[PDB]
Amino acid sequence: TAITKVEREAVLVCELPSFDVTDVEFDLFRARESTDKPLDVAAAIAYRLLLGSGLPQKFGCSDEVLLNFILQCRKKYRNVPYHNFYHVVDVCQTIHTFLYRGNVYEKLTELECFVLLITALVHDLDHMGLNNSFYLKTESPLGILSSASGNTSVLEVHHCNLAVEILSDPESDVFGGLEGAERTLAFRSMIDCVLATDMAKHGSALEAFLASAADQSSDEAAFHRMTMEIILKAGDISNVTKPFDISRQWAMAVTEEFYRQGDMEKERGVEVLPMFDRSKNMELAKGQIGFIDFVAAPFFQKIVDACLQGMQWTVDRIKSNRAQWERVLE
Ligand SMILES: COc1ccc(C(=O)Nc2c(Cl)cncc2Cl)cc1OC1CCCC1
Ligand SMILES: [Mg+2]
Ligand SMILES: [Zn+2]
Repeated sequence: TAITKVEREAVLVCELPSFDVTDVEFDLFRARESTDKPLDVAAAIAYRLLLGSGLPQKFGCSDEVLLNFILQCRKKYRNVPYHNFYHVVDVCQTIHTFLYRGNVYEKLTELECFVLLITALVHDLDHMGLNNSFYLKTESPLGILSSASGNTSVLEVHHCNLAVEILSDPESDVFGGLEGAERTLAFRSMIDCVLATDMAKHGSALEAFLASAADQSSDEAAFHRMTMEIILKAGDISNVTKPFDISRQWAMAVTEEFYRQGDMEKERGVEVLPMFDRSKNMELAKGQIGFIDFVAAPFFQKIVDACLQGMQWTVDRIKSNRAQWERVLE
């Protein structure tokens, strides 16, 4: 279904006064509250980020095709508490800061940077607020296909299907100005990156990045592809790297989405992990401190020390946020 001029214009009128979408302290929550059309403000933010990068122009992507693409993506996000359009616009904004404030763009081609910013916006398409384990536990029809065809990444394959669908329309094909090996690389790297966001692949992903970083000269292509995967993963788990009040609001949203999954599991009589169990009754800080200690702090420290020195602020902020969660526990 084609994007209309009227849908484009409602995005184009958002001027985002008092916001700098390129800054590491940018507050998407404040942006959403700033008007009564937060879906338009979010789309404008994505649009300004992509155009501001100078990348779509270089790869033959018109302003209009870019905006159509952003709006086709937006239509395929659901009204779930966390994995909605605001999460992927956030991931897009965050990756922009890693590339340009954290100087990770130096490690990548311009095309790879363009693909990363585009891929941020597709990477969770039509998320329903249930994780891969739910579909597997319940033998949902919606994930029988995945296991039957040799992959457990039910959601991520689904996101890729839909990204390909959006891009198949010339009106929203942001890769339509590419040809040959470049067009092929855009699609392949986009899909590799989305598939790599499955946290069941987190450990192997991180360890494959660290290996290629320790020896970049031996296989440049591999290092480029792994750097893209790790930066999309970094954007995806970046909530704990933000100013505390922003970080706390993301944590509230993730937790509500998890609890809704847990409630559906109780309805089905299947297993509910404590992290998903509304009845255990919080507290927010305990879950955050745990996620920081066991997942997020070691991830950012390892990728920063290995390679990505310009992203040191992520480690600093994680440390800071952890201390604040400790104070909230009294
Ligand atoms: C804002 O705090 C969190 C942010 C993100 C995630 C998280 O697991 N995100 C994620 C998910 Cl849920 C699925 N695939 C990839 C990723 Cl990165 C998890 C977070 O904390 C959870 C909630 C209680 C402990 C873990
Ligand atoms: Mg995902
Ligand atoms: Zn995501």
